[PDB]
Amino acid sequence: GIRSVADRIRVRMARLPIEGEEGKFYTLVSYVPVASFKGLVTKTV
Amino acid sequence: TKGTSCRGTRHNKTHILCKRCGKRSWHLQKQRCASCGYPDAKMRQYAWGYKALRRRTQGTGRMRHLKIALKR
Amino acid sequence: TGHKGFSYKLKLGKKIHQNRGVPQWFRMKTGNTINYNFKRRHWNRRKMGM
Amino acid sequence: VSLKLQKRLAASVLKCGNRKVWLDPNETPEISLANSRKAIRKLIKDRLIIKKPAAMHSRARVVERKQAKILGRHTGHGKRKGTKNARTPQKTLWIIRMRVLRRLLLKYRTTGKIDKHMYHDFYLKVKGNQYKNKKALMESIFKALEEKKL
RNA sequence: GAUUCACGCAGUGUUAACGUGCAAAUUACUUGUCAUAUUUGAGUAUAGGGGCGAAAGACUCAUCGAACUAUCUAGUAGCUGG
RNA sequence: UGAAACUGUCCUUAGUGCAGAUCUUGGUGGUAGUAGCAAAUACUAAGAAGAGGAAAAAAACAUCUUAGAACUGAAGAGGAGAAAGGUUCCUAAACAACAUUACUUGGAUUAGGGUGAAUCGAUCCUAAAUUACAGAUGGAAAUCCUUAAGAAAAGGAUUGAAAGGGAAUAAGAUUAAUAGUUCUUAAUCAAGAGAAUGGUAACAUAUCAUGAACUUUAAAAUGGAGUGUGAAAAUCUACGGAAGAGUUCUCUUUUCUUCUUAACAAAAGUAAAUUCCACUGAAAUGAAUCAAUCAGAGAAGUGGAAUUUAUUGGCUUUGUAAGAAAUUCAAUGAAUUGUGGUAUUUUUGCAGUCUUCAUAAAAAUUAAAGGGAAUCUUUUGCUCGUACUAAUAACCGCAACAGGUCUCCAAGAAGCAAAAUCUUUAGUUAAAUAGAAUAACGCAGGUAAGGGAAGUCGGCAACAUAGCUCUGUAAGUUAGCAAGAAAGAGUAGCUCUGGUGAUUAUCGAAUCAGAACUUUAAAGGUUAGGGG
RNA sequence: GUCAUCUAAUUAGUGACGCGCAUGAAUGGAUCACCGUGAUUCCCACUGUCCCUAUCUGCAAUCUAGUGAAACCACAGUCAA
RNA sequence: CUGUUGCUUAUAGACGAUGGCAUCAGAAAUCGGUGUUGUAAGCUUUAGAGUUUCUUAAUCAAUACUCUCGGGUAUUGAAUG
Repeated sequence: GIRSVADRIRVRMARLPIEGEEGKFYTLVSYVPVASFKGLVTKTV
Repeated sequence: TKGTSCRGTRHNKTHILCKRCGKRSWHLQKQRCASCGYPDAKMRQYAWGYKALRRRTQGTGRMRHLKIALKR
Repeated sequence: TGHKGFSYKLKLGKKIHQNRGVPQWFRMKTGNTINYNFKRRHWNRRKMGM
Repeated sequence: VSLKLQKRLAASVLKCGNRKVWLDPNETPEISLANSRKAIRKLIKDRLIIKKPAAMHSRARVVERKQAKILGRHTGHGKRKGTKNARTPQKTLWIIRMRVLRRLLLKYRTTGKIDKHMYHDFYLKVKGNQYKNKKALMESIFKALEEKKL
């Protein structure tokens, strides 16, 4: 709901070229479910 | 509550259109017209109402049949 | 109201008919000053008292 | 293009509210061309417009509560909020007991266990609040029959 | 023409809000009341030295110790301003 | 600069000279890019259309679809009407102005479309009341009278209700919008056209089975309260399935949705209540209700008749009528549509009881009686209203104003409760603009060490008590009350036990009492008396 | 007013006294049980009323983008005598 | 040189201002320290009053035992790396 959000969230952002114009770029933030956040550092997928 | 609130219940007509003068001056409960003096045969005119006389009188309408007669 | 007299409805219809504007061709006449109908009213702007 | 007309027309054909109408989002140009009820009905038959199912409402929680309260689980002092007469009306208990006790005496008179004079005497005793329930009246009748034969 | 709660209603207190306001009298909580001397719609009756009033000179279309409107009327002013 | 009239001198004439009058009318500044655009819980993501989210985060982006999250919470922000409004209704094009930002949106602009009745209403009848001819009154305008004054009207004239009375229509489908009005099917009503039997009796016979003048009776047509009960619907629930959906790594023979039926008629089966009829005659008085109440001008018993119970005849059932409709499956065509309940609410009747110094309308219209004067088919059904809002945006308040305005239908939980609180069907997410920062002073909601009204005109404001069960309860008193006086104890969860019925072991009702065990020791989330 | 009483302390309250400026009998006199969003005093309980203030939340206020009034205004606006 | 700007910047702050760093900048996680609350979820102690059923066989059962000084939180205006 609007009143509560998870204290820690893990996301995956991907820089991609825009379909309409290839020279320009855009970000796509997605959700990566995890069982726990222990031992999770910034990984370049 | 004599101001804004008391105006909400005003949805009952007092006057409606009159058959002889066409104005909304026919009193529904008095059964007479406040303006042209209905069923009374004579039209309602007063000397203190000089503007009322210059609003509805002879010459304020079509004069369908008198315009030919006086021209004749 | 939903229920209305016969004559009262015809005087309602005429008020609808008179709420129109000047036709374009009438505005192109020579020496014409009538551009807008100043006897116009709208249901939510002025009540016609009838 | 606003699909307000199609949403309203579909709700009248599907016989549901505007909240139960589902217009497929991937063929807006196909849906927006239907400006009549005849055209909408074709879109419904072709599964372009479907009716959402009603939101589920389970009575399982209420069912378990009644099951526990049948066994008197929550019917304690601290869960009683109305007066004694409010929860169990006293007058209706009298009407229930009067019917039960007067029915028994009517059954015995026609069966011949008691006669009219004995039936009449017990009738005013029943009305006088003498016997709490059926068993007390049956005991009194049984006792009174033995005094008769002595 | 008992005691109370509720749908509603009123307007006891805050002398709260607002006070070039949501509003030319309203809002919030609190309080009182919430069917027989009750609440309420439409129809109908009562008109200005008149009506109507469980009576406050209260109410009679935001107008009342005498309504509104027009005429007498450019009322009169030893008073005030130009 | 401007582009067609004007000037000097002398006499004559005057609507003849403005800084003020809170002067009149019009226009315009400072204030000032200031005060504001803060009631109604709330929006986010992806896509489409569009000139209209750009960018060094310019942190915000109107409309439509989908997803998530929500609110009104069914005495609604739902679905419909009366008054009032009057085209505001629907569609398309289009956005200059308007809805305190903007708008592709609109109750805004432009242009077309839309309102179908023999059965719904007006029309008909009269109620409070209202108005005519003649008459009476008055200087006059005009007032009075409403059947009394009349050579007027078998008897008293006109109007007066879209909530009073009233001949007769329902289901399904259909439109961008009208629908008891259109279409299909199925009915009804009015106006027409073609001197009898049966039963002891109460009373009964698809028209039957004649019935004039005149008279009478009844119906239309009559308060409220409270109690019991019949029936239907809704909710809940038991048994038996069919079809579809949800959950499923942890379980769940599981949770959820559908399983329907009209007007008008028929009469297999079968109810409750009241009133009458026949037989017989009650005392050793009986009969009966929740309460009552009744009986020799005749009880109870047995056997009957009648009426009421949302159309025929109340319920099931039947024709209508499954061919409709709902739920599924397939690519127009196929599948199913049992039976219950000693539960609750609403509606609708019925039965008696209570209450009044209150007794709680009339006519149009209809039927019957007393009386004895006389000797199935088909046609038509005219006039008018009918769109839409009915309100936190269509009504009245200068307005898209937190004010005001008459009604109908009305789910689950929980509880005494149509209370507060949460949800379902339906509706809506916008309703005088947002983003950032998180200073003082504010408005709204709170908490607090120790003390406890010392504050103040004054316990103003806030705090505090609060449901239910048991015990107990003073003075005073009009003997009815005071009284929920005051005061004290109990209350949770889990596992059990007993009481209160129906049919002859099974079936069902939530209610009361009791006992062990455990714990965070229990009315208090909401609702909820401070006392003397 | 004087006497009691209520309090540590009483122009307040209650109960008495009465030559009562100027009470008094349907202009009604005396007496109150119940009742009252009526006026007054005192106790218990409770509490930010107070000793004496601290602190929390929402909405604004602050700044910005769009939009954008009003009352008022002789001219104006630093003091002492 | 100074200012803008960036760290959604602090020892500062209504806004300006003021203070710091600006490529060895900054930010971010994760890890350890340091605090808060009180022993997560799954299976096990017949823990376990009783009921129930097969009849010592299970069940269902508030609460309780071991794993468990557990689990969760922790700059947001906390400290290292």
